[PDB]
Amino acid sequence: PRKGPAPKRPLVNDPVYGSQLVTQLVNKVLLKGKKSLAERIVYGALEQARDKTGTDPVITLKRALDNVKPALEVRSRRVGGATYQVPVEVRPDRSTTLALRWLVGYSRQRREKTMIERLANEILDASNGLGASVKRREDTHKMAEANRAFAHYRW
Amino acid sequence: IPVGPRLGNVVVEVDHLDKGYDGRALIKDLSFSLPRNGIVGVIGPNGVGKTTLFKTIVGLET
Amino acid sequence: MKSDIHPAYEETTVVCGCGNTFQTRSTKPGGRIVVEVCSQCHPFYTGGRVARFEKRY
Amino acid sequence: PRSLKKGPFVDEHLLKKVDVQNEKNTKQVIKTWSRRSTIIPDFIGHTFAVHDGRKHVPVFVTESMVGHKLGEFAPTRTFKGHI
Amino acid sequence: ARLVGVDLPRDKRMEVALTYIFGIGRTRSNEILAATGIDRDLRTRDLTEEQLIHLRDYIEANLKVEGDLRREVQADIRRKIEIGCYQGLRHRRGMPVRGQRTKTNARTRKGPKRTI
RNA sequence: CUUCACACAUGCUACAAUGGCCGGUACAAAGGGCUGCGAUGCCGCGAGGUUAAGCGAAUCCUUAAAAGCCGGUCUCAGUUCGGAUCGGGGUCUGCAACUCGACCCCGUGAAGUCGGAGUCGCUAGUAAUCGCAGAUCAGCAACGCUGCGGUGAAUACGUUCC
Ligand SMILES: Nc1ncnc2c1ncn2[C@@H]1O[C@H](COP(=O)(O)OP(=O)(O)O)[C@@H](O)[C@H]1O
Ligand SMILES: [Mg+2]
Ligand SMILES: [Mg+2]
Ligand SMILES: [Mg+2]
Ligand SMILES: [Mg+2]
Ligand SMILES: [Mg+2]
Ligand SMILES: [Mg+2]
Ligand SMILES: [Mg+2]
Ligand SMILES: [Mg+2]
Ligand SMILES: [Mg+2]
Ligand SMILES: [Mg+2]
Ligand SMILES: [Zn+2]
Repeated sequence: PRKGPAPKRPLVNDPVYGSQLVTQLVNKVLLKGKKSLAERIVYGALEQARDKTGTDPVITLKRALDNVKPALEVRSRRVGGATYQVPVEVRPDRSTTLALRWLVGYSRQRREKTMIERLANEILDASNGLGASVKRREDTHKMAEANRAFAHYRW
Repeated sequence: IPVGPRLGNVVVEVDHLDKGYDGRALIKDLSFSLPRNGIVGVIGPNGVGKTTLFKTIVGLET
Repeated sequence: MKSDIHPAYEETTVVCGCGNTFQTRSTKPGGRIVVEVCSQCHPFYTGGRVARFEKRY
Repeated sequence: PRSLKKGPFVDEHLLKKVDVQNEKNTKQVIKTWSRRSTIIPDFIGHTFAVHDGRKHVPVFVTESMVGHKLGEFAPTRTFKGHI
Repeated sequence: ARLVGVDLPRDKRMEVALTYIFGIGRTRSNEILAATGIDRDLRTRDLTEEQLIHLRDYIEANLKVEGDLRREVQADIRRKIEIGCYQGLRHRRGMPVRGQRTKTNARTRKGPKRTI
């Protein structure tokens, strides 16, 4: 932090679907170190993402991510007696991270029975611009467009 | 509006419903789960079957 | 008023699991009232504390 | 005596006090300090005076105290209320 | 169905349905459903009528179920209160009878907080 | 020293489906053992009981690791979640378990549906979770403390603010 920028860990491709996004997706479903249960859910939510679309599930996921990747998020700061949020431009590698927890994070609190389809019913709707994960990327934008006046506080 | 008892994780759920009348079939292939702590709006032009959808839910029309 | 406001009431043969049956009149539709216990599968015909240590306690 | 193998343990110095009086139909009072002892039905007929720390609280083993210890009849902590 | 005045529910297996009797848990239920042949997958909406009759005399010849089993419990409390044992001077006051810590915890025999 | 009209503090188990209960089946490490450890066989639903093989131990015993993996089942309910309280019957150590022990079995089936203002820990084999062993010790309030491994994350723009 305060000295320099910290080094970054690499990633290994998933054997079932060769893609960096897939192991990065299994890694954030993971609670409690139970890793193979987290790959028994992401595989079961991509394989069920072709039973009712028929297309390739990686291509479904590269576009449901592209409907939840933000590019302009907002970031609080205090000046005097009023504290007011300043919009900042988002670097690309942070964008894929906020997008991907917006998939898993809303999928826990849907209304189905098991996590195998709750992640599937959110990858489905975000590929068409429907779900609650897509609701936030515009509220992240609309909160940060309704404050464009404070755009000269880049710290 | 008075406050009622505690609402569970299910409210009401409708899966692949079909209902109309004789030749005039007004509901085909509808599936939804009705949410918890929200306000649900039914939008549709007249003569489409918005009142009859609540006949099935209340249970006066199978 | 002893006309067509009272419920339907015709004779009704009733059986139990004990096998003792009888024939009375009641409002069950079909003569089909079925019990699992009766008044002749039972008597009305003929019928800690100091017992603690007797298992050498 | 908690286990049924070794039988119901009751201290010896009170067993001799009840056997000397039960044979000739004599029901005195007995001063004792053996809270650990269990009720045998051998001394249904007469009373006791069990210790608590102040003074020997009297107890009359009537018919259904048996099985329980003597010391369940002396509460040893007073507590008659915070107010 | 109706085993002994107890109103067995519907659409629930017999492995769990007999547990609703006051006196049958998960272990005595497994030996009611072995001595009378009834398997551990039989739903309650398709019970045979005489198959319940086998089910209601193995219980009423060996076990003790309610009506008098509630009378077993509260009369055994009723004896301890009147003999004057300390454990019956403990049911008089709503305090734990098994030497539990009464300083910080023990809300269950007492009730929730009142902050006087 | 353990008492309770109540307040604080450190923990543990939880409120479930990334789960509960059943049947299969794998991969550890570091440790203790002659006042002992108890293989194996027989009996007991179970804690245990009883015989006695081997061993001052890289021998032999402690030992069978638990999560995990493959199948079934419950289908979102204060429940097949939860295991508190209380009845009943036992086992073990010990002169003795009543105030005041741990474990087992049977029935019961409490409060709780992710917690107000505030606040805490963690930058990598780390947090999170999963058991195993030791020191005290006759037995234990062993969920505590000291240790060991199994599985194994996310993020760090930056020094404006505390
Ligand atoms: N009792 C009935 N029998 C047959 N058809 C009916 C009956 N009541 C309503 N409908 C049909 O229902 C359709 C619309 O339902 P309706 O309740 O009128 O919807 P909305 O309330 O949205 O106007 C109409 O086509 C009408 O013909
Ligand atoms: Mg209408
Ligand atoms: Mg102390
Ligand atoms: Mg729930
Ligand atoms: Mg349970
Ligand atoms: Mg298992
Ligand atoms: Mg055996
Ligand atoms: Mg499974
Ligand atoms: Mg409640
Ligand atoms: Mg550091
Ligand atoms: Mg010890
Ligand atoms: Zn009869």
